[PDB]
Amino acid sequence: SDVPTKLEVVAATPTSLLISWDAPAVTVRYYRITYGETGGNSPVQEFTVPGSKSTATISGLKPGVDYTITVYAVTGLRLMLAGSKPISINYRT
Amino acid sequence: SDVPTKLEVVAATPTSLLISWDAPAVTVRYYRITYGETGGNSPVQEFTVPGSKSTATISGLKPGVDYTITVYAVTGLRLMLAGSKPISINYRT
Amino acid sequence: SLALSLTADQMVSALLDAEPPILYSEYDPTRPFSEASMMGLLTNLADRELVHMINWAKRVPGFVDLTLHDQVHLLECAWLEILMIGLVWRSMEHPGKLLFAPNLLLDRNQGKCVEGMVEIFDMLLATSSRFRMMNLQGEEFVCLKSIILLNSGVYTKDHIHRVLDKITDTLIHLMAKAGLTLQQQHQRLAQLLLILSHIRHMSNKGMEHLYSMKCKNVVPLSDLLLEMLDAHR
Amino acid sequence: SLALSLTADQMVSALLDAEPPILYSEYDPTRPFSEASMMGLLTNLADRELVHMINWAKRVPGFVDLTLHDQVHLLECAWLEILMIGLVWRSMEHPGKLLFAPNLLLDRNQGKCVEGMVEIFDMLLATSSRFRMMNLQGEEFVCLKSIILLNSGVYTKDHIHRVLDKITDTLIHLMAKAGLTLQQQHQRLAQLLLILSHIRHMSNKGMEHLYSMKCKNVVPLSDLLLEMLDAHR
Ligand SMILES: C[C@]12CC[C@@H]3c4ccc(O)cc4CC[C@H]3[C@@H]1CC[C@@H]2O
Ligand SMILES: C[C@]12CC[C@@H]3c4ccc(O)cc4CC[C@H]3[C@@H]1CC[C@@H]2O
Repeated sequence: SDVPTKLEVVAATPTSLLISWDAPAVTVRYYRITYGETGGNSPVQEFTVPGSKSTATISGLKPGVDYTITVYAVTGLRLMLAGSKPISINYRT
Repeated sequence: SDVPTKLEVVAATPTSLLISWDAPAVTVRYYRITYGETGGNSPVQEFTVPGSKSTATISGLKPGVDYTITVYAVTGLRLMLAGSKPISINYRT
Repeated sequence: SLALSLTADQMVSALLDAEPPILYSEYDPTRPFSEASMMGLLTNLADRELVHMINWAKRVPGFVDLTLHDQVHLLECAWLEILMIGLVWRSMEHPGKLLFAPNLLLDRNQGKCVEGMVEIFDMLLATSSRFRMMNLQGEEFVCLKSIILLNSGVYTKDHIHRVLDKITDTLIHLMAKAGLTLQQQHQRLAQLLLILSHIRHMSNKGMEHLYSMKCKNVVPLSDLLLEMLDAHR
Repeated sequence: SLALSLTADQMVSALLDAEPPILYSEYDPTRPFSEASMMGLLTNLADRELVHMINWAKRVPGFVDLTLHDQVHLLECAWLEILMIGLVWRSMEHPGKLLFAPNLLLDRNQGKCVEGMVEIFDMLLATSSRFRMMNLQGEEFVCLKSIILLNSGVYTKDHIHRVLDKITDTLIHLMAKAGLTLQQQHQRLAQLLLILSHIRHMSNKGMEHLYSMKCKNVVPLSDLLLEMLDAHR
């Protein structure tokens, strides 16, 4: 591939999520992870992960709630434009 | 006064004009003189004279033609705005 | 083409759905406001938003139908204008302050922490107020955004120019639908388009500010923002 | 007020009469084109035009009814935009080149004598062509000029805002009078106002260029221009 794929939740506590994805075959400057309570509609949180990594923890989630998680691969303007819709998933904590 | 006045033609040859005006009572950065054949409608010529001066020669005019001469006092944006319409005259060479 | 078959109602619905997500800033109150820290804060927010700006753009009708070269160009040109028009929208209901984000409500003095900032702030405020004062509606706003994206730059592109005249018709349709007379219609149309000028201007002043901050080397900027800036000189 | 009682025909006639005089440049062909000499040439022309810009402005309806402070502000803001829109008008019938003056017809390579110039030239050209391509009429043009003068800047002025909506009505009246349909009318209105954005932008880029040229100390600039520039930082 050429953009991140196979995003999924590896482990989980009531308050934390550890996630992983299969990196794209490309220099990735870094990633952005965004999460938010699913269809809650509020602003989402976002944080950055170094491009050599391909997993991230998410913490301080409200136990038993359903979050939407989305992983953004930050490359360059051109690739990002050319690139596909980012992969996202839903996971209830 | 506070802007140039008493503009007039002192001397004249077939091709040159010497003009003078009564300076305003103010630091004048410099003046601009413009001249053009009267109601000929073409672009006008323009040249600059140091503000300590209060006369100027105009040369290379077509003999026997009627010119319009206008003297612009360059001060500052504010004065120039506040100031009056510039004084002009007509003189046939 | 498809962006041309869309009725105004359809056109507006599309843009309304393509809206980027609202973002929290990285504001932290244990660390006090320094020139370094606030620029880092604003500058971090900007990098964030840019990532969504890209995917928002693609969703703007007819945009993804341009050559990738043009899609790039429009964004290198428009990003700060886009950023700004959004801030100014977001701040309309806050006479006096700028709602950079749900957790970042700055007002005018907070801006003169950073040298050069306050002048741009004053304008962002003025513009904000002006929109509030003419009751800009969310439906007009998304149109404005798009026009801003599509209108950035220069000629060497008549594709771009049709989908703009579309957006114009949409605009005019809204007003009509909102109970204006023909003369009030064109008048308000003109009023909004004149504002776009002020944003180009704010955008230019900001961009230079941002650039001077990069050199002075106050704060470090992320790879993406960094590109969007260097795209300009 | 008086600028409001004027019918469109009256409004257009006034602006058409207030036109500044056409100026020769100080071009001399015994001395070859250096970066120094061409910047001095352009920069000298600019100082000249500015003196007439001032007295042209006063003649723009309702302008002289503003506080002198506002008359100043509008001009410190607008002068290069005004300068540019004029150049771009003046160049319409010269695909490829810029008619800075009756004795100065520059084209694109002549501009890359001066570093930084060519980029702005390319835009001045693009804009020029765009006007020619939509057959901008002298009557629309003087309106544009005025809007540019009146629209420059920011809010803290509803006087200014009425005499603009006047100019808008005038604009719309022209098109009507010229045989357009309602939809072609608003469309063309929008097209012109969008262009004003490009000029703000060209104006900003120029102003910075001009400023960098002052420092590098290539050419010396006259007291008046010098003020109009420093008015900006
Ligand atoms: C680009 C600047 C930092 C990022 C700022 C920002 C950051 C986020 C956002 O949504 C809007 C804006 C507009 C103003 C921008 C600023 C103006 C000057 C400063 O350099
Ligand atoms: C201001 C510059 C010199 C004067 C130029 C001028 C000079 C006279 C004029 O009528 C128009 C223009 C527009 C472009 C201006 C130039 C753009 C950059 C340069 O510094």
